[PDB]
Amino acid sequence: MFMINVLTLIIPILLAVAFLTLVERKVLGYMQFRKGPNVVGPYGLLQPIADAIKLFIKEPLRPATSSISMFILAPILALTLALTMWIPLPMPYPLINMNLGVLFMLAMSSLAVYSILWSGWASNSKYALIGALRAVAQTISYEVTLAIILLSVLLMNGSFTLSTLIITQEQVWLIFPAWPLAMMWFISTLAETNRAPFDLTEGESELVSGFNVEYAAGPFALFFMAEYANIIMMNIFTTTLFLGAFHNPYMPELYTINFTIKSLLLSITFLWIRASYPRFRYDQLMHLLWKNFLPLTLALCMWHVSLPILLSSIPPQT
Amino acid sequence: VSNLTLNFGPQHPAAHGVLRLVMELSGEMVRKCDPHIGLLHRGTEKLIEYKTYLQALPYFDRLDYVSMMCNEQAYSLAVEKLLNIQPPPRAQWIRVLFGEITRLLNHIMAVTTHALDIGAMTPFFWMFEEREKMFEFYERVSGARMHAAYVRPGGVHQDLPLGLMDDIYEFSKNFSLRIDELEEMLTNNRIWRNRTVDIGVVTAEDALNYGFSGVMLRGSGIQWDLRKTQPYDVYDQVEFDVPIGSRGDCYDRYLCRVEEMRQSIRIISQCLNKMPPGEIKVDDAKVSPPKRAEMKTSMESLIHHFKLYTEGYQVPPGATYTAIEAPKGEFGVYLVSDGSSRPYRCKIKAPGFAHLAGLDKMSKGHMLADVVAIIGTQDIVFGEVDR
Amino acid sequence: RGEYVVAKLDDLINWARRSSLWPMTFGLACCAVEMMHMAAPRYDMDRFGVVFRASPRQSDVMIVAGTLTNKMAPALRKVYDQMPEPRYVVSMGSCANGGGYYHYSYSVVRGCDRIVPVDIYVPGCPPTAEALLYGILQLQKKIKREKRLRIWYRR
Amino acid sequence: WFEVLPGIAVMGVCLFIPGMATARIHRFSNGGREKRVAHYSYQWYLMERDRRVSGVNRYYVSKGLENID
Amino acid sequence: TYKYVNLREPSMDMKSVTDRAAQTLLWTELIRGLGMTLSYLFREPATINYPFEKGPLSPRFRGEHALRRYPSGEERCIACKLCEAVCPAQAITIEAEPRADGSRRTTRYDIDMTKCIYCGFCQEACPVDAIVEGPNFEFSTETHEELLYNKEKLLNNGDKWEAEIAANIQADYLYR
Amino acid sequence: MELLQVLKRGLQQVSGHGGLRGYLRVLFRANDVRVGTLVGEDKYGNKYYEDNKQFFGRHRWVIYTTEMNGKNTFWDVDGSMVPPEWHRWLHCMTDDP
Amino acid sequence: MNLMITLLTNFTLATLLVTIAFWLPQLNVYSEKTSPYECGFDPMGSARLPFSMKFFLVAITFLLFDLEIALLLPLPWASQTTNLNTMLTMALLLIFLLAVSLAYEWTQKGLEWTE
Amino acid sequence: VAAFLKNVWAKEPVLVASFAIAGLAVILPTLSPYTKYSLMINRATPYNYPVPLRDDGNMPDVPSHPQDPQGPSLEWLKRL
Ligand SMILES: CCCCCCCCCCCCCCCCCC(=O)OC[C@H](COP(=O)(O)OCCN)OC(=O)CCCCCCCCCCCCCCCCC
Ligand SMILES: CCCCCCCCCCCCCCCCCC(=O)OC[C@H](COP(=O)(O)OCCN)OC(=O)CCCCCCCCCCCCCCCCC
Ligand code: SF4
Ligand code: SF4
Ligand code: SF4
Repeated sequence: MFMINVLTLIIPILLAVAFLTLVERKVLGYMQFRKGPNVVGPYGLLQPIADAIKLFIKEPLRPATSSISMFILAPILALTLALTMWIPLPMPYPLINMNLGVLFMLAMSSLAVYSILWSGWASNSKYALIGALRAVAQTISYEVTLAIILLSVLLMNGSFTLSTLIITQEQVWLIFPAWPLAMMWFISTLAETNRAPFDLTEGESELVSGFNVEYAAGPFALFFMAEYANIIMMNIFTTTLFLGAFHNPYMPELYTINFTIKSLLLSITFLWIRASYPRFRYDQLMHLLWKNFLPLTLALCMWHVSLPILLSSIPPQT
Repeated sequence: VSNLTLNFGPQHPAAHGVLRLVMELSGEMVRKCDPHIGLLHRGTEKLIEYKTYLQALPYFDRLDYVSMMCNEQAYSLAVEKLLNIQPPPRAQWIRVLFGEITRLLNHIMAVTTHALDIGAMTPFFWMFEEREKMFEFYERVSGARMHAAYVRPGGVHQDLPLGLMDDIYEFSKNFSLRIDELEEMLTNNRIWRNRTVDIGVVTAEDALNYGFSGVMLRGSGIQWDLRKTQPYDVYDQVEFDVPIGSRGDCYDRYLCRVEEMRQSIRIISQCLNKMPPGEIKVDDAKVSPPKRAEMKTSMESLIHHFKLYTEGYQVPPGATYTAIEAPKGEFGVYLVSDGSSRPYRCKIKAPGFAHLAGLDKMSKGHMLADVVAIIGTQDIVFGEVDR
Repeated sequence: RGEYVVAKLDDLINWARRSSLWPMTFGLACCAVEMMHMAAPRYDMDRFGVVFRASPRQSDVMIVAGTLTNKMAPALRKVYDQMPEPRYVVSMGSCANGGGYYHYSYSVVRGCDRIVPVDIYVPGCPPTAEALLYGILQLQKKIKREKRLRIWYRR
Repeated sequence: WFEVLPGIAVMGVCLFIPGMATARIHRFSNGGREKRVAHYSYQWYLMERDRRVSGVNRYYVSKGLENID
Repeated sequence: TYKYVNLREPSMDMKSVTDRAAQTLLWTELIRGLGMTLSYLFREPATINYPFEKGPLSPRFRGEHALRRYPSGEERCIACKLCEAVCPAQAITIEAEPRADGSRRTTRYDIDMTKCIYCGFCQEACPVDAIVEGPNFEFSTETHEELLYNKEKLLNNGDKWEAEIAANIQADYLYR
Repeated sequence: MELLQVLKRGLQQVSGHGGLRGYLRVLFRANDVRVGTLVGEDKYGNKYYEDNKQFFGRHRWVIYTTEMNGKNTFWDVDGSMVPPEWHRWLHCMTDDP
Repeated sequence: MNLMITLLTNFTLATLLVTIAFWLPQLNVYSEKTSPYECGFDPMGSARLPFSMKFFLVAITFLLFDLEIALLLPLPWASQTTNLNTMLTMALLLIFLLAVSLAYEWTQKGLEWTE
Repeated sequence: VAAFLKNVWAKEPVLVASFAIAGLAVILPTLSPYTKYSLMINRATPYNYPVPLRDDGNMPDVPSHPQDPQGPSLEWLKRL
């Protein structure tokens, strides 16, 4: 019964990754004024299976790793984190209801970078090293800021439960009480994934994803997996945190529907932002975070420490 | 010790041509860059010496492939100039028309691919659709897609198919709308701007010593043009105005390319209004072949045909340097003719071969991630640079 | 009888593996622009599943377009030489397919055969994007008849 | 133009399945009604009290007012 | 004349800088302008299914090298060597032995489609219009062998379609 | 209000074109499913369709069918399946079939 | 225990998928091995490295700013007590102190990133 | 002052607005009328069982029966 629950959670996020990649290719296609894949199956529904079994079957391809340990560690870690992140996300019901919750997601999201340190470490290519160190740097710098945001927007919940969030949302979406901090936290969600503008790239550039996206073949179908699945997550955790629907018990699938729709549309907006804008150069990015985001986050935060005591509504910890 | 030596990369997804590069740098900053050019070098100038003028012309097509009818115009103007001929007026007008059309091509490419390199996957797509419409024009005109000559000495041959200028008009109608759509796609984008603002500036006199000729001099002070100052054909007459910029900032150069696209629309328009119905080729039978109706049934037309193909017209000896305005800047060929059929020694001038030599100074003040934009910003094709 | 399983699975790994086949674009010279017009919206590649992505390690097959000079050639064979073992080479353009408009002078290599083995020769100068596309499709139809596994079954 | 919306629909089924799954599996495996939430020790204590007074060892059957009769 | 850009006075006066703090801060131009001009998505994309549909072309288009012959086919080629003489890639070969009838045709007429740049010069130079660039682009041979054409392959190419080429030539001969 | 016209366009084309199985047939055959447009002078096995002129560039379209040269089968569709004259009129070369 | 079963599964499927992804490519129909791989000469990608203080300092400030962040993390529990005065005083005081660290480092030569 | 703030708000609006949110966030908790309400609320929620005391020999107040009003009354929260 319980392993049934686990399987029903984790298999559909993988299928969700495949057909997500489909929707990505299409939305970018028409956004670019051209039809996406039609010629694999009808309408493009066989495209993932192509990508899937082929991209699995192309042979391992290079080089001496120098560490047999890490090379087969990092993918397992990246997946395992990407799969367990989905546990607390509320849904009508969490599948594990944790008192703390959201800071558990915050915590594992903080662990997610060892796959980049180790992945980029075992290349034996001294350039992919440097690239990896840098990607760790930007991911980590946006692990600073984001944490403070959750530590603010949550302060209108009154507890970490991640369930009571759906209780706060009943009257008004949390986007209204703070829009700006929600804006900064959206862009923050673009950060770690390194969607455009924040992505690094091919041609001439730091090429972190040059060997990172190149190397490890099938295990690149893994890093591929954890990256897209992690995307769908951060979209969902946005949908839960900064907005949400009314939960009518006796009919949970109603809230499940509405939740699903808004989340999917949000991810759609990721893929079309990536279409939309150019990339920042690296330093302008890092100290764009240090220049402006983090100070204004501090301001809004202290204003949310002082605010609820002003208006005399401070939230009811259960 | 410190520093480094890094290298190029084989392609970005749109890459036109490959360079290597060696940049001695400091921590995420480039102190010295030394581009290795000559990677793709096909040895044209040695080939041209072995082939007659009519034969060597596709070389002048495809040495710089993006802008094409322009290079055609350069070599043709060279042979005409040295050969004491004038093309009939309608030839000059058609040549102007497709000249500025081609300029619209090379500019829209340079801008869009400059975006795709930097980010911004989409504008490449939106605009290269219209570019496909442009080649849809060429295919009617010359009977092939891209490299088809459709330019000779002593004027163009095979005038437009009946009903072409309608299509030309129709594209030129709303191209303005679409390029403005690009201007909303960019230009006040905090990303693209804030990536390229002060990167790779140039002092005017410095640009003169380094010999930059093109959107470089345009966008940085030093108001100059060959189109205005040394009109090489009826392109003199039509009215239009060139842009400039005062920041020398590499952003000015962008906007100058844009405004040159718009002005190109003006020139195309007025050209469509002014077109005389004179004729195509010159009337001198020994410079350019006769049409088949005269070829057959008439003796001298046949002879001049046969020999003008086998041996080709003979060009009197002389040394010429012609220069035109090509969308990458001043382009020119230096012809050296023994009195003969074949040429002898002709060295083209690639604007990219000059502009590229400037990365040493231009890139001295910005780290490599924007050395990308430093290379891409000045319109350059490594097929033209090498030669 | 398992040979039915053999042929079916052949059409599976083959069916997919050909259905995607996203290559790398080597793009030396003016054939590269025409290739980009195959990537433009009108002639668009994506419909057929071919994806545009650049890296020799991710590369399914390689398109040699443009003129191949002596100076570039070794680098070309290296790019060939770190690649997924199943691989295919499509020679685009009159130049790379046997020397094209040069075929002479010195710096240019004559054909890309002299460097790496080649599968689909598509002539044209440049080959019209439609023609290049027809070349890729014909490469797919070379992938159909591979029948690679049942000879590993040695019957 | 419609090419993407079937794929989006499939994403909708694909993200929408675990919600109905876990919800119906509470409403089945856990008895007619939802699973209790034990976050605070008090609520757990009440749970195991229900457990002991069920005679079924399960907090599903809640007994009822008439169980005292 | 010179019409220059970016030389302007940014107003540090009020009501400009209002919208400057709004502009830097709230991303309105970025959001509205860009996101919306992509939300321009809905226009029907331009894509064509190549097996089942084909893009536009022109009667002067240059395909592959079909030889032509007269009505009551004479092998319209006279052997006169011109098409070989003007070939800018030099790739052609002609060797002509007078045949039984005393008229002259070619023994070996060859092309390297590899070397061939698809000029159109050999289409202009032929006095009798023996060789014409075909309409059809039909290609993608599997071997470097197969791209070299005998006189024979060029003939059979000419027989495969003529009234095609007859329609093109009959259309455009007024231009040439 | 307006969408009923749209679903009547799709419903119409799928209804009249190919029948019950015909929509699946033409659909997997060519992922482009178009309203039945005129006739197009069948000639060999391959059937032609010329649109009402609704739009350019995708003006006209074809199904290659099967058995050409007593060789291959369907699913092998490619160029050169068109005979010469249909190659001319299908490419916009000439506006007269 | 329940979430520990979820961790046992989620670690399996990771392991299983990895294993499949190693088998099948070297379980493939024909695997062929020739090419030399030159670790060899220092300038292939980059050369050597003179690791620079900037990135490391970013790791550092990531530490100090973490510490202040987690020290701030329990606040949502503390925002409700019977002493509000002290609460506001030392919460605004604490994260104000974070912003003082940042303001200092932003005044000195630190960051500035072009060097 | 006026020119200084106009210029720092011309250049760096994020930083000015940040100091504004900061300062206003500092002062406003002192002035606003609603402050005491929050405190009295927070004190009105018992976490811990109220424990009786020996009644006889005491000053009468906070009376036995929970309805007898003499104790504290949060009714002001009942309607607010
Ligand atoms: C060479 C490497 C070998 C190892 C490789 C490992 C790969 C995967 C690493 C990443 C995964 C880390 C997972 C950590 C899980 C942490 C769980 C947790 O903290 O849950 C919080 C929850 C709090 O419960 P609460 O809501 O307060 O109360 C319930 C009602 N009263 O708590 C509970 O409900 C109680 C749960 C207790 C269950 C036991 C937890 C054991 C954790 C062992 C971790 C081992 C791996 C360490 C990480 C290695 C990282 C590389
Ligand atoms: C009355 C009581 C008190 C009330 C107080 C209320 C005060 C409110 C005042 C305003 C509040 C904050 C508004 C939002 C601020 C967010 C941070 C910010 O201002 O960023 C701007 C910054 C500027 O960039 P730049 O000029 O380079 O840097 C200046 C450095 N000297 O950076 C940028 O502009 C670049 C960032 C680009 C990011 C990539 C593009 C993103 C595109 C999508 C964004 C929108 C997403 C919306 C959310 C989706 C759904 C969740
Ligand atoms: S074949 Fe022609 S178009 Fe292609 S690279 Fe060579 S010259 Fe350029
Ligand atoms: S088109 Fe080909 S055969 Fe004809 S002249 Fe040019 S290279 Fe020679
Ligand atoms: S020019 Fe014509 S007739 Fe003369 S040899 Fe060539 S194909 Fe034959």
